Parts: sequence; structure tokens; C-alpha cells
Amino acid sequence: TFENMAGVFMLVAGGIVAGIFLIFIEIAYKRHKDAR
Amino acid sequence: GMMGELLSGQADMIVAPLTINNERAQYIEFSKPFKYQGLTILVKKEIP
Amino acid sequence: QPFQSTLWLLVGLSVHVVAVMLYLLDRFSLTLSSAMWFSWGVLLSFSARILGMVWAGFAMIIVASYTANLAAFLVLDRPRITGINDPRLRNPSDKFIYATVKQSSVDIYFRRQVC
Amino acid sequence: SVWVMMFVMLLIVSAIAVFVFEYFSPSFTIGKAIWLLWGLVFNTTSKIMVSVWAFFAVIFLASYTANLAAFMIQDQVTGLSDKKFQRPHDYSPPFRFGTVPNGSTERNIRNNYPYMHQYMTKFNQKGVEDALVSLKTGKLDAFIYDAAVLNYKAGRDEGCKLVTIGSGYIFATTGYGIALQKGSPWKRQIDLALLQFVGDGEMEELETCWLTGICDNMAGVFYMLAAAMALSLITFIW
Amino acid sequence: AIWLLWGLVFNTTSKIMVSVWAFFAVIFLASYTANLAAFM
Ligand SMILES: *[C@@H]1O[C@H](CO)[C@@H](O)[C@H](O)[C@H]1NC(C)=O
Repeated sequence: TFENMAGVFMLVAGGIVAGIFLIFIEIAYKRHKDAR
Repeated sequence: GMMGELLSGQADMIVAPLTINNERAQYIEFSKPFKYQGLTILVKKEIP
Repeated sequence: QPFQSTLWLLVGLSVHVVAVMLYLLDRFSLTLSSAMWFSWGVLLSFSARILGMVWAGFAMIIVASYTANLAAFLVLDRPRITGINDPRLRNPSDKFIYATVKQSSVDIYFRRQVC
Repeated sequence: SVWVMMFVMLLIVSAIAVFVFEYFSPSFTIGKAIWLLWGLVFNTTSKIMVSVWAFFAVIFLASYTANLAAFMIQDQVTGLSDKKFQRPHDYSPPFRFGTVPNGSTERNIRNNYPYMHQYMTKFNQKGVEDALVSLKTGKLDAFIYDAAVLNYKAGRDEGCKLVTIGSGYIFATTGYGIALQKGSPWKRQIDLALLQFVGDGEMEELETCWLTGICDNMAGVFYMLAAAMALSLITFIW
Repeated sequence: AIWLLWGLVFNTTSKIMVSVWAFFAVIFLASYTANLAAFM
């Protein structure tokens, strides 16, 4: 509703979207590092 | 305007939201007032 | 704490009635003071999850009410006198006494001034 | 729309970590997600992304509480169009209304509500100042008189307990002025002077000379307690 | 005792009397922070 609330609402979606990809790539990076 | 039209004979009775002034009263008679109001300042809304 | 002293007992009653309900719930699937210890620890799992949620809500309500009361009282009380423009001077009762020294400029000013 | 926003956000955050946990499985069922969600408020390398969100939510709730605290720092009859005036006998305490006799508002009331005399006669007084002491002692409920006198009485009242109804409700204004006998030619000389005095600011400066005057949490707690009791009883039943 | 004292701030039957004191100190520090915020 408020400007701060709207900013938080817009930011959390982008944050979780970025975090999903970060976790997906970090799992692969950790697996590759463990394999080596 | 309206006072000139009344003085020229184009009109006889004035029924409009017209204020009361000394100059207007010196030439045009005014009846009892409808409501007691003043002048205020209008400012456009400002977003927070 | 003079901030609505009659309402402070309500908080105690609320934090006291929860203990017996918690003990009864525990007995219906930890005898004397375990429930009180757990309640005070969480104030500082189906039914248990709901109890934790309502305890958190109680704590949030209490802290929000305390902050709001403090903020309101800091400005509503313990923050005046303006002067002649104050209408109470034109109608002075016995609560406020206005006095000066006789045969001075203040008497002359009061006598000369209108209203 | 904060309520719907949080309602749709909790559903998203109740699975944004469940999907990750399920992907890490090849840990138990949705109970872990519920425990983590309800322990996140107040007090595995994937927990940093939820810890930062928890800190942001703590900041948001602190800001909300501060805003509510800052907002928290800033009734009677609506007029003569209420059924209580028409039927004062509906309630056990009778309404005590009256005014001084041989006045001017009595005839105006008669021209509009001629049936009010039966109650006016039983509460007539012999002075305007008697109404104040009658109200203080409970002998009367309200005083019917000119608005200007009531404003002065409210302004000079001790303790400011007396106040006009509403935000200065005025009905049948018909403001008074200087009277003049029929056929007097001085009307055209006096009306212009009075209008000039009004428009030039003499009234405004002289107003201060004489016209001087001085100008829920319990429900929320009860509702929250009722909701908590309802939740407890429905949980016990289920 | 030192560890308990330093962990008492923010977040055996004798711990009730220190837990209540911790809660009172939390209330006191919250009031102090509110007063400092309002002083600005
Ligand atoms: C009102 O007028 C009547 C006329 O009969 C008189 O008897 C009465 O005393 C008057 N009351 C007041 C308050 O002047």
C-alpha cells in the first residue's frame, strides 16, 4: 500500500527469483568442485 | 456584466451568487443574504 | 505506571489464563511449572504451533501497544503560556492570580489600553 | 491492499523453500516448512537467503509499528432531526429541554414544532444563567437559546466542560442587525457605513476585543482474545 | 556467569528471577531507544 510497502513487495519477488537461480548454479558449482 | 445589463434595462431581477460590496450597494440594492461565507485559498493536492 | 492502571490487570489475567489451557492440552495429549517455564521462555506442531503463533501475536500486540502509548504520552503530556492573545487572561478566574506593583507603568498601560 | 499482499506472499514463501528442500532430498514433510516459517518471525547453505528475508521482515514490522505509534498521536445527537426530540418518553430518563419565556426562538419553534410547548412549559426558567446551574446540578439536559450566547458560555465555562453540539451546527441563521423604524431616511446612510466597516476589517479587529473563547485498544484486545479462544476451541475439537 | 550475563541481553528454578529481570531490562532499553528517537 505505502511507498515502503510497495518497494518491499517489488523487491522480494526479484530477490527470490535471483536466489532460485543462484541456488541452482551453486549446486552445480559445488558438485563440480567436489568432483575435481 | 450583470450590473451593466441591469442598469441598461436588459434585466430587472438578479438571481445569482453575487457578493455584497459597498460600490455595488451604492447603485444596486441587495436583499437578505442566503449564506454567510468568506474567501479561502485553493491548493492542488500533493502526493506524499 | 499511571498509563491506565485499571487495564494493567488485563495483561496479567491474559498471561495467566493461557497456562491452565496449555496444561490441560498437554494432559489431553509437565505438572506444576513446566508449562509456565515454556510460556515465559517463548514470551522472552498442530496445537503447539497454534499456541506459539498466538503467543507471538500477544507479544507483538503488547510491544506495539507499549510503543504507541509511549509515543502518544511523550507529546500529549509533559511537553503553555502565550500572553495577551490567550483568552483566559480576558476572563481570569481565581485559579490564576495576576498581580504587579502599584504605581508603575503597568497600571498606566492597563488603564490606557482598551478591551 | 497489505492484507491480500501478505496473504499471497505467505503462499509463495511457504513453497519457495519447499521446492529447494525437495530438490535436495535425492528432512521431512511440510511440518519442517511450517516450523521454519513460524520460527522465522521475531527470534545447509540455503538459509542465508531466508535469514536476509527475515531481517528485512523485522525491519518492515518495526517500521510499521513506528508508523502506527506516530499515527496514534493524532457521539451525541446530530441535530433536531432525531426521533428522541419527537418522542422523549421512549427512554426511561425524560429529556429536560426548555428556554426562557417571552423570547424570540419560542415563536420560531411554534411555527415549526407547535407540539413542543407541552415539554417547554415544564422546564421554563427565569434567566439564562439559571440554565448553567441547572445543567451542573442535573436539573436540565440541554439549553435551547441563541448560538452567540452559547458560544460565550462555552468560552467562559470553567473546565471547558460545556461545548456547543457538533462543529457549531446552525439552523435558521437569520442573523440580526441594527433595527430602524419605518420611514426613516437614515437606512441608506447607515447600511453603507456598516458595510464599509465590515469590509474594511473593523469587525475582524474588534472580534478579539469581545469574542474570546478557548478552543480502540480495548476493542482490539477483546477481538484478538476472542479470535484466540475460537482458534483454541476449534483446534481442541479437531 | 559471564557468558550468561552477556547472552542475557536481547535474545534450575533460579532462572525465573533473572529472566524477569532480563524482560524488565528489555522494556527499559526499548523505552530508552524510543526516548532517544523522540529527542531528535
Ligand atoms: C412573560 O410575560 C408574561 C405575560 O403575562 C409575564 O406574566 C411573565 O412574568 C413574563 N416572564 C418573563 C420572564 O419576563
